[PDB]
Amino acid sequence: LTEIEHLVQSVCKSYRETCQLRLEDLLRQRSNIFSREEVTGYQRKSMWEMWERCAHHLTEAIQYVVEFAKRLSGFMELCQNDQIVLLKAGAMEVVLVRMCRAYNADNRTVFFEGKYGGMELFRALGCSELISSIFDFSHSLSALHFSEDEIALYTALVLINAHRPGLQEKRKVEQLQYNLELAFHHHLHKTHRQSILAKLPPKGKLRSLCSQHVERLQIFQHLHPIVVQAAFPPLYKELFS
Ligand SMILES: O=C(O)c1ccc(/N=C/c2c(-c3c(Cl)cccc3C(F)(F)F)noc2-c2cc[nH]c2)cc1
Ligand SMILES: CC(C)CCC[C@@H](C)[C@H]1CC[C@H]2[C@@H]3CC=C4C[C@@H](O)CC[C@]4(C)[C@H]3CC[C@]12C
Repeated sequence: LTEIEHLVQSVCKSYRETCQLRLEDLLRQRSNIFSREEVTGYQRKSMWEMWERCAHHLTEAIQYVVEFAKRLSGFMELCQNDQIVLLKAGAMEVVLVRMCRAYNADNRTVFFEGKYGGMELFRALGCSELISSIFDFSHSLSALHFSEDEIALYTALVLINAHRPGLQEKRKVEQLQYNLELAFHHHLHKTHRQSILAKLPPKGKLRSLCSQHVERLQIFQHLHPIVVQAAFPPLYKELFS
């Protein structure tokens, strides 16, 4: 079988082994919705407690994306500088895409600490506009009904982007990007799903939402810093130190 068919299978496998939550569990858990009393309990928590809970959930989600990246064929053969450039620019963009699997467009809820709740759950953070933008982005993606394999291949391409400023081996990243682009396009053709290509987000949209999100995380980290065991210490030290 072709190099390309093996690449499709290796990306989909890496995604399945690092997807964090199973699509089947997320879909079954949709009727499990926070009560009005439970929502008020979250809204009454301090900004610093809600920050600690959200920062830790986001850090864990990032570490699943680092492991995904480390299993992509060719990623570990890039020099360490380029691994960090791609993960710094891309890992949180991948988390914001992965969110659509945990999002219910019928009631605008996300899976958070065991149940589905609306953006009002997060009232204590004082970030309603940013959180509203994140919910709207997931709402956009949800209308594609991405397959597990589509989201594996799309998120691989979010990370493997030869236009990220600061790459030292831009040609080696182009070669991996071209192969992943061919794998995605090959797979959409094979499954009669080329129709999603015209519906994917404007590329600057993900970058611009993500830059606002990370800027806000960096401000909270500065006021009330959390600490975690780095999966990728060189990357951690770039973001945290
Ligand atoms: O090695 C590891 O395990 C590891 C774990 C997490 C890392 N960064 C996470 C963050 C955060 C963030 C979060 Cl999630 C919570 C609190 C504070 C921050 C802060 F802003 F301070 F960085 N924000 O953006 C990213 C990011 C990562 C890649 N691109 C953007 C980096 C390495
Ligand atoms: C701006 C900062 C301070 C607050 C952000 C609040 C909201 C939007 C955050 C807090 C915790 C986050 C979740 C943490 C973990 C996961 C699992 C991952 O597989 C998909 C994304 C998902 C489901 C995140 C979606 C966004 C999320 C719900």
